[PDB]
Amino acid sequence: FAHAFTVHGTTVEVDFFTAVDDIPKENDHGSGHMNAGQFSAGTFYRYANVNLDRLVENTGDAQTARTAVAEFLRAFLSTVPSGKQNATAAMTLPDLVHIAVRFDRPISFAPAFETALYGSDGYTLRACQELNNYAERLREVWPDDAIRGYATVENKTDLAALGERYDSYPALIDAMVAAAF
Amino acid sequence: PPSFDVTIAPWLIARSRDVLAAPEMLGLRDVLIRSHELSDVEIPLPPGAAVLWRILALITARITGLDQPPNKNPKRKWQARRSQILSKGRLDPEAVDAYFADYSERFDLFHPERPWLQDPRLREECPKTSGVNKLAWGRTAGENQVWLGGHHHDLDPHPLDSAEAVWHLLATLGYGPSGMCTARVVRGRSERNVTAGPLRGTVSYHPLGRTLFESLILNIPYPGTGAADLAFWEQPELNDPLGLPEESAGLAGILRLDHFRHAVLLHPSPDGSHVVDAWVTWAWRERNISPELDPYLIYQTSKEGRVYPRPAEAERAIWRDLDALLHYGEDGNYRPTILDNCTPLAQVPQEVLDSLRLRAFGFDQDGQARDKQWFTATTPAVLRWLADRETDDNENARIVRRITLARKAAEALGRRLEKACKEAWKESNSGPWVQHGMSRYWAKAEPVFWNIVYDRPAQGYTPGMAGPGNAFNLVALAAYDEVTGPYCERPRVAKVVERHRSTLFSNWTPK
Amino acid sequence: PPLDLRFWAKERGLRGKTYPLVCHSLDAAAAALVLWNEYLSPGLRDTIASSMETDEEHAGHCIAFWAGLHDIGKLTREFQQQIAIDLSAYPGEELSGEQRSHAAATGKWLPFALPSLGYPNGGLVTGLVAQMLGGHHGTFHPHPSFQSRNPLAEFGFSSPHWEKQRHALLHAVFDATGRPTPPDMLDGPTASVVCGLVILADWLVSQEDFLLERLTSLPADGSASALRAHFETSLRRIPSLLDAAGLKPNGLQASLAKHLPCLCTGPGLVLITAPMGEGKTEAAYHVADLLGKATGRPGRFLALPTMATADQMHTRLKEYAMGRKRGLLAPWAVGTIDQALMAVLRAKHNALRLFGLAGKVVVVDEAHAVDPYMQVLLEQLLRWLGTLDVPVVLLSATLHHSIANSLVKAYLEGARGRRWNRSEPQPVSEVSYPGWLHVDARIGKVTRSSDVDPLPIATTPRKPLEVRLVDVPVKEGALNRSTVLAKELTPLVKQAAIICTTVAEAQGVYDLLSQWFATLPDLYLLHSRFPNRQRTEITATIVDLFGKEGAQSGRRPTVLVATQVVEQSLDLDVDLMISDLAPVSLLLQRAGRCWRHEHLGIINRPQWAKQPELVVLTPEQNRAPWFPRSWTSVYPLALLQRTYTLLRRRNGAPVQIPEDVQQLVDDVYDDDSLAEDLEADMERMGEELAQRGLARNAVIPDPDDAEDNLNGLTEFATRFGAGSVRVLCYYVGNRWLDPECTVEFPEQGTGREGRFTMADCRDLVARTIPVRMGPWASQLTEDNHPPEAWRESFYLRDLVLIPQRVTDEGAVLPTETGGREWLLDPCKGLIF
Ligand SMILES: [Fe+3]
Ligand SMILES: [Fe+3]
Repeated sequence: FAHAFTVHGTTVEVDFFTAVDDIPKENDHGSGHMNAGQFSAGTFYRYANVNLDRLVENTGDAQTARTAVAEFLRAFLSTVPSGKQNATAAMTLPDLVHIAVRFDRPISFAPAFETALYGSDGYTLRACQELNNYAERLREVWPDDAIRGYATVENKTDLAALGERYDSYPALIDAMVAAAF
Repeated sequence: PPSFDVTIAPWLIARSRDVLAAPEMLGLRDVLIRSHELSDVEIPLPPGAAVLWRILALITARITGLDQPPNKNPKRKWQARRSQILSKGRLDPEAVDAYFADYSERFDLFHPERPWLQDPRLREECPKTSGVNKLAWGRTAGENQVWLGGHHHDLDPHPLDSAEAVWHLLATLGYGPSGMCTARVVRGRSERNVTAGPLRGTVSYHPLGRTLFESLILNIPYPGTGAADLAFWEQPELNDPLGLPEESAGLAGILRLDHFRHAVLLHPSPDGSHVVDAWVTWAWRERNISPELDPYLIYQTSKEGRVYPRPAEAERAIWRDLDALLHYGEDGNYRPTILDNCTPLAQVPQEVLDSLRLRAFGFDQDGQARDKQWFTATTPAVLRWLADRETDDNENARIVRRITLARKAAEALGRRLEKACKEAWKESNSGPWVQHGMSRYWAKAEPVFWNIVYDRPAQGYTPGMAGPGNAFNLVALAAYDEVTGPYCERPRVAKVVERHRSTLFSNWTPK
Repeated sequence: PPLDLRFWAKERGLRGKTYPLVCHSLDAAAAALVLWNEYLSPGLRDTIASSMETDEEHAGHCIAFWAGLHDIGKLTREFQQQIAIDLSAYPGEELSGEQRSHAAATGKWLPFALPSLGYPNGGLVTGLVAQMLGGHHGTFHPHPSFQSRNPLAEFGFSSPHWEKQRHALLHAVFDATGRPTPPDMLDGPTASVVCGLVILADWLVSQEDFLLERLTSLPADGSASALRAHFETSLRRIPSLLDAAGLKPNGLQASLAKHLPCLCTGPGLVLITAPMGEGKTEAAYHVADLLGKATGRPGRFLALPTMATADQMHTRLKEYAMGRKRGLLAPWAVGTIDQALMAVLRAKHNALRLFGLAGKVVVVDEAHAVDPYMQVLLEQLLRWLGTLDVPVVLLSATLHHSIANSLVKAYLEGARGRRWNRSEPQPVSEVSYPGWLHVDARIGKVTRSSDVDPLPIATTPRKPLEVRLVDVPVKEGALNRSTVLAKELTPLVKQAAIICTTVAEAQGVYDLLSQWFATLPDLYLLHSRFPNRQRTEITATIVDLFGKEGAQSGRRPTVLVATQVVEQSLDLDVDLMISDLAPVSLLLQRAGRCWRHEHLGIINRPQWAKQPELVVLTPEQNRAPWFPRSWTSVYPLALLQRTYTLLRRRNGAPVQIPEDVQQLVDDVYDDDSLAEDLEADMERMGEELAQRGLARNAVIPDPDDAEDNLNGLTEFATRFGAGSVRVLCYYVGNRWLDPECTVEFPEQGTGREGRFTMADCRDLVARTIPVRMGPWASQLTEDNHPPEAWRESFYLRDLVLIPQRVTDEGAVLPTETGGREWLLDPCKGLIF
């Protein structure tokens, strides 16, 4: 499992907050407790690998293994941590999902996001087409017969290097887990 | 019967001054006798090394140093004498066997009667066994959680090699937690509590040279003239758990080897090369501070008159061998007495001094029972290489002047930054910033040091000038400014943080 | 090279004028010489000259040149560049920022330049002298440790211009001093005392005017002629500042004065143990001064653990014969024990005071009221003095064998310059009372009264004292004095000393007896915490009542409630005295007053008193004993338990003084049967050894441990935490010194620039009161802090202000200070 870092430089921002007591004395505005809580927003990139090779062994029934990896992928996209969500509801779904089945070695696309992205515009489309570009040069420099598929919540661009654009996350997961053996 | 004597059994990793290939295990007598042939000896645990080097120095001082001053201008004459033993070059084998002849029966770890620095009476009189886990360091004890240092579930106790047993044993007998150990029933009296280790949470400074021999005799602190005493394994009669521990002005009472605050025991296996169970508990219950303060440590005075050792700091080990460089300086009250009586010229060494190197064994810990980290620190021989390679007197002196300068000022701003963060956080609320500030400060400021030693263009200041050129001061401004940057937004924190931030600007000698 | 005169040596308060460095070096050396002839004693000069294998002529010459070099380190660039001075003449040696002090600069440069003058390169003499004068500001620096074969340049001395000038200055003061020879050897102590000498001369000529004074005939050049002249004019008149600054016998006396003149061959120490008020002073200065002549140093010094004894015997004992740390610098000086003991305390500028004690055969008092901490501190101190070949004398009451043994043992160790081994037999394992003890340095034989004189020594005769333990009921942990009051104090109304444990039953028993006193003997209070003046009037009206003039005047009475102040040299003789349980030693001191001067026998008191009877209050059983929490919070539980158990087996028998009880104060420390509580016994023993250990880690090393090196002489505002401090209680509201808001509490006094006159010292000191160290000291406030203008006086810094608030009409209010409220009433004194 890899750490999830932003695709563009984001600085923390101080959220000045205060607690207000409901029992007022004859000197009002004596709020409960002044304080400052730091928050930050941004478009995170995430990555993870599942080695069924040295996996299925420890288990057996390729069908049970198949169920475990399929529910794993669905949980990887579905879940979102539970940190301060009750105060900042940040439940979301990935704007781009790329599952690839490689028969030689796992590979991450983190260096694609090495040069930070400057903004004032959105970051999802730029990140999508830039991940595509990196997949293209890396694919044409380390040629390999692997399987690639991806879903996206934006029909503007066409991502060639990412494989065959499936229609939805669960369809992508089903066709990829099936294509995995 | 199972038996294991440190005399001939190999438990010390030793390597010669030769090729430096395939080092191997040696016993105590064997590494001592042929020390002249061996470069150095070591054991993986720096605590165990900090006590091992103390018993080695005490032995070499039992025979070589003679550990007894004469009486005609004693100190001086003593320095002369040891300078003569150094001039000879090595150890006398009949002296080694002459010293074990008096104690050939003492060094067995598993001796059925009066073992080596253990309490035989503690075999019985203890209801439960402390377990090997508590004896081994970095191993999960009964209350600890089984996550780190390899799982050890209080059960299936992986038996330890007798070597590892004397390492962890010698270390625990030194550094030791304080509180709630195995209970003992002394004279019908039971008292479940224990005191802390004598060296707990302190960095030790041991000088080391080319050959192990000169290192041993250089690690000999001037035996305070007084009632000649003996180490722990020489005492003819076993100590009394109650009562005040014997007092000792001699070196055996200043190297902390006369009486220990703990009492461990090893339960031998039938094979004789493995430990299966152990006992760790209080050996002395009445407090006693050791007179004639430890020459290895660095001591600093607080208010009210108490003198205490400067505690260790993992933050200083963020860069390798940081304290090792104390051979430069020196430094303002920050210097062990052993160095102050063996490294300078007021002694009589002639050419081994021109190759002397410092080493430091540090194990930061809380003073009660919680441990954080260990680390060793051997000075970089490259700093000697630079001074020798040029063969120019004025440049040989300008280089060392540049290292001395950069080191002194480096630590100066380190402590100035510590008080800066302590006052900044302690005044902001009317701390947690010291850890981050210091860690990032040394981690970041050491590549600058190596940048200044090779007179390469460093941040802030370009090569060519006299000293450090006031550069890591700017590094301290960087670390301090970023560790507290996101929190100095509102004017309160801003003005306090700034008011304490206007100190780093000194010394700050301009161009 | 022609020497320049632009370099400075003094800049503070010169109104824009600069003082040449060379003139300061020279006049400093002159001060060293003139003090080496007029100030120092011939015997101490014999000691130092002997230890350095040289003679007075060349030794004095050497140290004079050394004093002339004390500030040579000032020829750096960061030192003169402090103010606008043109440095473009000689380039090089740019600013590095090492923050070195001029003292450090000299201490690091001297070991490598003077070898051209003859000192052995890398030797020991040049090292000890180098660091010796290099630490002329109170803190000694380590010996130069270098890793480069060009040490001069690695320390930052690379410009040949600068080095050529400092070599020029070196040679200039070298021929100016007469070019002395190199001493073949030196040892630590010698370097320490002579270091005190050099810093003394420096601070000496250092003072302001001076400076302005001779600031008229400045040298026009640096030739040998002009410098010889200036140096020769300081030699003309340096003593100006010197004088301007102020720098029927009893058996015992007859036996010491009789046989001791044969044993007085040289340096040693005399421990004298005589009864209270018997006149041990006469034998103390008699033998002390005869022995002072034997060693050849006129001035002396007495350390007393009080304040009024100094102001009383200062004059009482004088007609028959100014800043901090310079008090000991006077030839005749006597003060407390703290400033003298502090000489061996690990503090800055210790060599100065140590030098002050080097010239005087010191005498000390009350070594019985000295806890193991203070005992080991002064112990090592006298060990050092030991290696400094200075004889000493001690006055004390009865002392256990451990005390005498350890002290004479320490001094003997200083004589031999090493401490005993495994088999060395103790020198004092038996001591009599009254009994003297004399030990010599070069011989080491210890002699006592019993050796030559088998016949006992006579003293003041008296009737054997009797002690009777009475059963006192316990209420709420405290004691019910009522019972004893109505049991033994009944025949007094038809016709007294009450000693308490602490303030609880001091103001407690005094109030508990004030009601009684309202019925109406007389009930007057005199105790630990009263205004010095108030208890000076009470003590006057008591020393004249129950003392010398009590019997001698004739108006003897027809009740005294006090604290352990009776412990210190009071004149008292009562028939009825009632005190609490306490150490056998304390019973000895306090009880050394029962029928004190029956010798005179001129007081006719009723038949009621016919036997000397002391009553010891104590709690009873409810199998080992137990005592109140407040009594044993200041005393040892096991000790008090031994006192109880020992007094029980007496079967109410008399105890003779001074013969039977001394073997009981020794016995209590000898047999363990007096205490069955092993936990408490080894508890107080544990903490006494732990306190002594807590002491030996904050004191200077041993005589030889610091012989080759003097760095271990300063590892760094500390003081001592046991056990009394002088306090000042001012009234605030406005600041006024009297309860009637008349005399304002001054911010500063009557003197030049607010300088405090000696009479200001006697007044402000005449306004103090002694408070003991307590948990309130841990929590000190701002009002307790004295202003900066007051700290530069020695007798006034250790005086914290305890404010109190008086109202508009004059009512005094107990003001809180450190968790407790203090109230100065004219009857019970300070209340907290
Ligand atoms: Fe000076
Ligand atoms: Fe000076």
